[PDB]
Amino acid sequence: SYPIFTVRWVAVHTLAVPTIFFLGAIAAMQFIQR
Amino acid sequence: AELTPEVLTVPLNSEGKTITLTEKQYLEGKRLFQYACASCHVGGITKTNPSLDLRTETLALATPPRDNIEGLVDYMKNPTTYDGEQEIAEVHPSLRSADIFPKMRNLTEKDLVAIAGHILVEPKILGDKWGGGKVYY
Amino acid sequence: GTTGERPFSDIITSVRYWVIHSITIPALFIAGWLFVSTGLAYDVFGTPRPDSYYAQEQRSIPLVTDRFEAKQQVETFLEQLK
Amino acid sequence: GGRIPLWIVATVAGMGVIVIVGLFFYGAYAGLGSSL
Amino acid sequence: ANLWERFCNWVTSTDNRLYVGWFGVIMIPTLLAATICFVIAFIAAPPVDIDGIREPVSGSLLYGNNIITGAVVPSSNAIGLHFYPIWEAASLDEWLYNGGPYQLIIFHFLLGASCYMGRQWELSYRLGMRPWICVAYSAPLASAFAVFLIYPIGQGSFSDGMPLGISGTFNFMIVFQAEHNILMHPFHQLGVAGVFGGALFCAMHGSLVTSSLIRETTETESANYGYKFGQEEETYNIVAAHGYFGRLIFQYASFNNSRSLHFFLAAWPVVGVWFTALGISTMAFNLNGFNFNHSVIDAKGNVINTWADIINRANLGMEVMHERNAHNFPLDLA
Amino acid sequence: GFAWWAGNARLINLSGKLLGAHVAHAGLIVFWAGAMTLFELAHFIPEKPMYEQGLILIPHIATLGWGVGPGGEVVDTFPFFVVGVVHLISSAVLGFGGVYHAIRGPETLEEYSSFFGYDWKDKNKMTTILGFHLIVLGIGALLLVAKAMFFGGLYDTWAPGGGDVRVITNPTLDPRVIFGYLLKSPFGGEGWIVSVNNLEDVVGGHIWIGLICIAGGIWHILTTPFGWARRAFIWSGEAYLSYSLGALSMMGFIATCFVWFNNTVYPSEFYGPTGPEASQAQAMTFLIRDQKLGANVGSAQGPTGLGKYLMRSPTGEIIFGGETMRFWDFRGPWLEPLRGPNGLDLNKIKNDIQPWQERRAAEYMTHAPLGSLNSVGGVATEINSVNFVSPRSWLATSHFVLAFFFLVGHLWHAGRARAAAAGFEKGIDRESEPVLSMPSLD
Amino acid sequence: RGWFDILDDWLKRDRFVFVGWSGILLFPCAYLALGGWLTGTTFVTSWYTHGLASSYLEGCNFLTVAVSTPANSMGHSLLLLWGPEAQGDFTRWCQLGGLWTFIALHGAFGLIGFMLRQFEIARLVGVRPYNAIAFSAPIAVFVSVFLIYPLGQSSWFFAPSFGVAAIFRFLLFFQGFHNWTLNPFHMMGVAGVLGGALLCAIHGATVENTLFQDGEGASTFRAFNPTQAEETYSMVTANRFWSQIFGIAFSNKRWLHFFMLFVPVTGLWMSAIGVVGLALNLRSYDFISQEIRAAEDPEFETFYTKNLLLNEGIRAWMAPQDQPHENFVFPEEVLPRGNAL
Ligand code: CLA
Ligand code: CLA
Ligand code: CLA
Ligand code: CLA
Ligand code: HEC
Ligand SMILES: CC1=C(/C=C/C(C)=C/C=C/C(C)=C/C=C/C=C(C)/C=C/C=C(C)/C=C/C2=C(C)CCCC2(C)C)C(C)(C)CCC1
Ligand SMILES: CC1=C(/C=C/C(C)=C/C=C/C(C)=C/C=C/C=C(C)/C=C/C=C(C)/C=C/C2=C(C)CCCC2(C)C)C(C)(C)CCC1
Ligand SMILES: CC1=C(/C=C/C(C)=C/C=C/C(C)=C/C=C/C=C(C)/C=C/C=C(C)/C=C/C2=C(C)CCCC2(C)C)C(C)(C)CCC1
Ligand code: OEY
Ligand SMILES: [Cl-]
Ligand SMILES: [Cl-]
Ligand SMILES: [Fe+2]
Repeated sequence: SYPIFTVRWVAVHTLAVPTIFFLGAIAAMQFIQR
Repeated sequence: AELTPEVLTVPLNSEGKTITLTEKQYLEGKRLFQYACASCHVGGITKTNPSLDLRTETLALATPPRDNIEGLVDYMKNPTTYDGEQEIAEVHPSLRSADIFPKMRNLTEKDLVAIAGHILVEPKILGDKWGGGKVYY
Repeated sequence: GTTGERPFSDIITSVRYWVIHSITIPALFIAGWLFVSTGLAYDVFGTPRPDSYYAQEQRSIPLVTDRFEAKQQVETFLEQLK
Repeated sequence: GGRIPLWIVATVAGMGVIVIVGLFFYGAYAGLGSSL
Repeated sequence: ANLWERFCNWVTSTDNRLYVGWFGVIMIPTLLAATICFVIAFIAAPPVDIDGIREPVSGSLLYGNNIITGAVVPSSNAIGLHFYPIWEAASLDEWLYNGGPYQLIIFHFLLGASCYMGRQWELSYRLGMRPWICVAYSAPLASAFAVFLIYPIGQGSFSDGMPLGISGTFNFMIVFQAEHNILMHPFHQLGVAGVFGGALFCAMHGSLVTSSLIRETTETESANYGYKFGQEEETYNIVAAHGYFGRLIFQYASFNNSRSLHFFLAAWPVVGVWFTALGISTMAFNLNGFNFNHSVIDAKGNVINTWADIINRANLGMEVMHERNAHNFPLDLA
Repeated sequence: GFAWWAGNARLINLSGKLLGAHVAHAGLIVFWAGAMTLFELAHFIPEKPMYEQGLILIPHIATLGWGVGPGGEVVDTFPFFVVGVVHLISSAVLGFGGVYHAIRGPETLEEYSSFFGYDWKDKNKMTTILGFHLIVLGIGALLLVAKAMFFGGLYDTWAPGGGDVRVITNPTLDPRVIFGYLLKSPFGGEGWIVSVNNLEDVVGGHIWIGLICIAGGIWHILTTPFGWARRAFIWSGEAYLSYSLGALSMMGFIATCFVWFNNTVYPSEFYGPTGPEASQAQAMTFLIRDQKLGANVGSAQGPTGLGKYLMRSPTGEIIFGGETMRFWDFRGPWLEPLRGPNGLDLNKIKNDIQPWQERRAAEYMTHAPLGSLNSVGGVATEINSVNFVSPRSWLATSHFVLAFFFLVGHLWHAGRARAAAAGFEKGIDRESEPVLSMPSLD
Repeated sequence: RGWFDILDDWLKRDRFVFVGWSGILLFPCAYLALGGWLTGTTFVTSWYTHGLASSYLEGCNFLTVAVSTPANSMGHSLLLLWGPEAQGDFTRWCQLGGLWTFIALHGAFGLIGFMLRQFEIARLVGVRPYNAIAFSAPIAVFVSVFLIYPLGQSSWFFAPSFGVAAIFRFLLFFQGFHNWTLNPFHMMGVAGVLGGALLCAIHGATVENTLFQDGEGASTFRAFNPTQAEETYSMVTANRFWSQIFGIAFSNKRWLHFFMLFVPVTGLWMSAIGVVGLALNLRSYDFISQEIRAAEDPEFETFYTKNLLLNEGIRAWMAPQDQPHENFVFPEEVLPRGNAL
């Protein structure tokens, strides 16, 4: 008796999903050479 | 832009022969310049005598001309004043004075070519900044 | 003290939670990485690669100087690299 | 709904942040923006 | 009934309109000496040769200053960190030319302010309070120590202490930025966070309590008269306030323990100012803000400027211009 | 009834577990001393000055005379290895005793043995433990003397001929010198104890301090506090903690100024030049340069009217000009050969400056203790290139921060100890509020 | 009981994150202002608008990344994605500074959204709306600095760029060009911000050291019940303490908490006004009496004259690289420099 998808659920993944994606992109950047 | 071979091509002697360094040598020269020389010669100036810089045009007018690999390699062994009149190994790091300047102790002949090459290449990349001082920072 | 959503502590200590997110979290991390390692991020956003700030014998900033020609001006600069 | 102990999740996620932050700090000394 | 015990009883009396106390026995005279010297010097002191170059700077009103430009000027660079009481000068004229008043004031004040902090402990003990208000006050006191004593110690001269004036204060900040890039130093960044955040939370706590005042007055009267000094029940509704702020953000991002809340209010700005005081004190030893000048270069090696390089251009213009007659050699090493 | 975040306060009346905490923590300190030296040694390169390499423990060992010869050149790195290994090994022994007493060993000691058990309010037992540690401390200062006089000596930056290790045969015993230092003002040109400038005074003061500490140990073992001492202090664990916090703070500020100004027990060969030193060396550098060109540096008037290279201090001494006028109290081995009775001798400057002095000045000028948090050397407007922050900046700033916070800890714990002892550290008794029983101020 | 009231029902449901009518405005704009800033600082250059690298992708760190202002040549263009400058090209839009207006404008409407939220929640919970009113101070600061200031100048270019070091550069620009520290409206703001921080610390300190003993633990936090009617610390003892330490003290709890609202809010409003003047170059740059004297009397020197020399240094050394569209070329000989340096 707990809904899974809620307004809360949307708020959270709206921030979490791009944050990890960005974190991966910023991680890759550390290995770029000039 | 990039570190093309034209950029990496510097004079070897007064006679006019040239030499093309590798990117490996250039980076080696920059690393050694920082280890042995930057504390006084950061950016191509001279903190302890600002009247003398490492601009290629300044080196060219030195006696022994120093705008070439040989001139620089010789200077790092037996440095002289700008006019060539007196040897200054006792107050300037060199292989001849590596007893008093202990950082010159472990520099090989190829290290000197790299250090020299970095000094000749860098004004080609940075222009006025090399030896210009804070005005161009 | 509660409005009905499942408690956070109850969720992230659950096994179903970590069965899904052990996949989604690294997959997102990998997707972001690839956006950079493929060079896609450069092309999407128009960010200069380390070799495309100046042309070889150039030390002038390619500065936009016109409001309505601004688009064509940047493309002019870009072709002066190609 | 409580299987994985919370402190386990806290420790592991904690070391996950430390890893990524230290990668970013390593990167200040290597590659782009390293002055070299 | 012994003369010394009666004196002790008066010094520590909780019935004095202003508490004296043993720390007060040192604070009252040192603060009066500092205050009196400051007023007179601000009004009538002659021009002081702060930088030791026989270039006297006019600080006082009667010598052509207004409230904004006036200052008691730091003592001469020729003196450095040497003690310069009055009785070490050949004359008051000499003492005035060399900036003697600045030393008299800052030493008496630092002492008196130090005893001010101890006096706060002392009365808290006589009144049966908890003792830690003086710990809050140690953040401004540490900050005053940094700009008047610590930074002078590290650089070797009171001539680089912060002037006792408004324009002098700005002179101090600009030069500190040219010489230490304080803006790029994390302890100043924490200090801004302590001081912005303290202003934020001051405003928040003020509007939340004011928002949940319990109706006790009519609209013709100030709502303030709904509180009587010493009443036992709270004058506002902390659950209504918590119910508003927990919804403005979300529930667990809001306090409903008043003791945690007010401790947070004390802790945030006190700690941020500790750091900013520590920033000044460690830049006194020239451990400077982050240097990112020329950190980004391209595949050839062209410098690719960032905002930090622009900052550096600004810093350079302050550098090459400060104390324009005072430097004979290329490096400004202190 | 303490919260987890004040959880070490649960150890206050558990003399057994509190012993484990102290001994285990002692293990951490010894461990860091061990690990750090080895880390420094593994990174050491002898052809570079120590201060170009972020070293703070190898210089402390070099100063004691180990590993170095004339001029501070490192001749043997084995003494460095030994100090780190033995420290490292010893930390396991302390670690062992520490986690034993904190987990397995008796929770409280006084039931087990009346010698090791203690009550904080036992003024006699407390002064006996103080006395034991005083004696240990006094022995500690005599080890420095022993090394100095019977085990190779110490590094002497002022030794003739560039500095050298030197056995100390005549430590200063004259109390007019030793305690004279305690009575110099801390202001410019005096510098209180920070001004100590020779190893004879350094060794001699430790004879004194060693004897005085041994004298005080037995004193506090044989006595109990007099009633004036009894009526003046709070007698509690937290109070004693607060007293030491004040002392550690005070000591931290002194260490700060020591490493910043003193070039004797912090030789500049190892630590780099001081701020005053480096600034003096710049003026020297351009004096040498300009006079080689023909400039008559004694008669050169600078823009302000003051001499460009040379001026007088306010008491008349010939000193370097420019902003370094503030630093004329600096004294260094590379500089003093130039000083005559009136300060810098113009005939020595014209005639007797040696290449080694030129070298030294150029070196110290370019290693001034200025640098960025990310270790970019030089003024804040300098470009990246030189990876350098002086050990003196590192050592001065760290210990100022620690000294400040321990002063805050002193205030915190001193006031709480007073409040607790009086019985209101937990708040005001509603039924018995002092102010409510006081007459109003007006 | 039609569609409007059914929506009203849903927007105002007690959920973990309250939505409300104001949410429709707030959440899209707040999320996209935030998203724009993280996007631009991760991936977008300032090469074509400024000649600066400004992203993690380019080698920058958290302190130097920025979403930079558009080129001076855009004037005050809205720089809409579909507008005449970028013409629907997202890549070109990024390179021309389109993310700056995107963030500034979506941020403006988010701040409206947020302040409407404070009104909305306050109305439903039944409290007075003073937290909303206090938020007027952040909004006045934002609009005067980010919008009104550049609109008075030649372009958005001279607004602050959204980044840590870029804001630092903004501070120093205002010192060298506007002599902003000399502005009495800034000084009032300083007094309000530092007065707020002081009030924040002194009030929290006082409450924590005038607590009533309401439990037995050495942790005094446990001994408070959010529903207790009684004050948790003594106002009478606190009034005595401060009267005797400082001379005066608060006696009215309501006044004291209003003052904490008043002080920092007023300060910010005052600083917003001076920035409006600086929009017009209406500076408090000089004191005319000082300059007349100084021009005639070369021995007259104050900290006022010393600071202007600094300002002149700042302007000459930073202008060429900070205003690149102006093609300032200052030969070495024209740069103002003191001796040796
Ligand atoms: C010899 C030193 C010493 C000793 C023995 C004590 C001992 C004690 N203190 Mg005091 N204290 C000290 C110094 C000391 N303190 C200093 C210098 C300060 C000022 C900063 C304080 C401020 C202080 C306060 C404010 C309080 C105490 C309290 C206490 C008691 C409980 C402490 C506890 O459980 O901590 C538990 C430990 C922690 C909560 C961890 C703290 C984490 C620190 C702050 C962060 C450090 C991180 C570091 C800077 C860098 C990290 C890098 C990263 C990679 C992690 C205990 C009796 C409490 C008390 O009064 O009890 C009676 C209390 O409320 N202390
Ligand atoms: C130098 C740091 C230090 C030290 C030595 C101690 C020591 C101690 N603490 Mg304190 N504490 C500290 C920091 C420290 N604390 C900090 C930072 C905090 C805040 C997070 C606390 C919070 C805290 C609380 C809340 C309490 C203590 C308590 C205790 C005591 C009993 C702990 C116990 O039974 O745990 C048992 C834990 C274990 C058995 C887990 C394993 C722990 C072992 C020792 C790890 C050792 C690792 C090491 C590599 C082993 C090498 C062995 C080898 C040499 C042979 C003990 C004397 C308790 C106390 O006072 O008891 C009355 C207590 O209630 N502490
Ligand atoms: C100052 C620190 C300290 C203190 C006060 C105590 C006190 C105590 N311990 Mg602990 N202990 C310590 C350190 C300490 N210990 C360390 C470091 C270890 C690990 C080696 C232990 C391991 C330990 C165990 C395993 C046990 C105790 C026990 C005891 C109790 C009785 C011990 C006895 O009869 O003495 C016996 C005394 C001696 C044999 C004489 C030793 C003299 C030493 C070697 C000279 C001084 C060393 C010197 C400073 C450093 C060495 C030089 C080095 C620098 C190169 C007592 C409460 C016992 C207990 O309570 O159990 C119920 C117990 O079983 N302790
Ligand atoms: C860590 C070291 C230490 C500690 C904590 C103590 C602690 C104590 N001692 Mg002991 N003592 C020690 C070392 C120590 N002693 C040593 C080594 C000796 C040998 C000389 C003595 C000789 C000694 C005697 C002869 C007596 C004590 C007494 C006492 C008690 C009262 C102390 C007091 O009133 O101080 C408060 C201090 C004062 C009121 C006077 C302050 C004057 C100082 C010097 C002024 C300094 C000013 C300035 C800020 C500091 C800069 C340095 C300056 C000197 C230049 C107390 C338990 C007394 C007692 O009850 O004995 C049982 C006592 O009669 N001690
Ligand atoms: C300070 C201790 C220095 C270090 C380290 C290095 N150099 Fe140097 N350099 C220094 C001075 C004071 C001078 C001028 C000396 C004189 O009287 O002529 C120089 C000069 C040079 C030159 C000649 C420049 C010219 O315009 O002719 C060169 C080529 C040079 N120095 C190179 C150099 C190298 C390669 C270094 C690293 C091994 C190095 N210097 C270190 C001061 C100092
Ligand atoms: C109680 C407690 C605690 C604490 C703890 C501690 C603090 C501990 C200590 C401990 C310690 C302090 C430890 C130590 C250890 C050590 C060791 C273990 C050692 C070893 C060593 C080695 C083995 C070495 C080797 C070598 C050699 C010999 C040579 C060279 C190389 C090498 C290095 C390899 C805590 C808080 C956590 C928790 C609670 C409780
Ligand atoms: C080693 C050495 C040396 C020596 C030294 C010495 C000799 C020292 C001594 C020292 C000492 C000898 C010190 C002392 C100190 C003291 C103190 C620091 C004090 C304190 C006090 C207090 C703290 C008090 C308080 C109080 C009061 C006031 C009132 C009542 C209450 C009370 C008690 C609280 C020398 C330098 C030569 C050299 C180098 C080395
Ligand atoms: C612009 C645009 C847009 C949008 C976008 C967006 C919305 C985005 C978002 C994005 C995002 C959303 C992002 C994120 C990011 C994140 C990140 C990148 C993070 C990071 C962080 C970190 C690094 C942290 C860490 C830490 C520290 C440092 C300390 C403490 C702890 C922690 C862990 C916290 C659109 C489409 C509409 C279109 C138009 C354009
Ligand atoms: O910053 Mn620049 O640095 Ca410290 O001194 Mn050298 O010049 Mn002058 O006396 Mn005040 O100021
Ligand atoms: Cl100035
Ligand atoms: Cl100078
Ligand atoms: Fe309040």
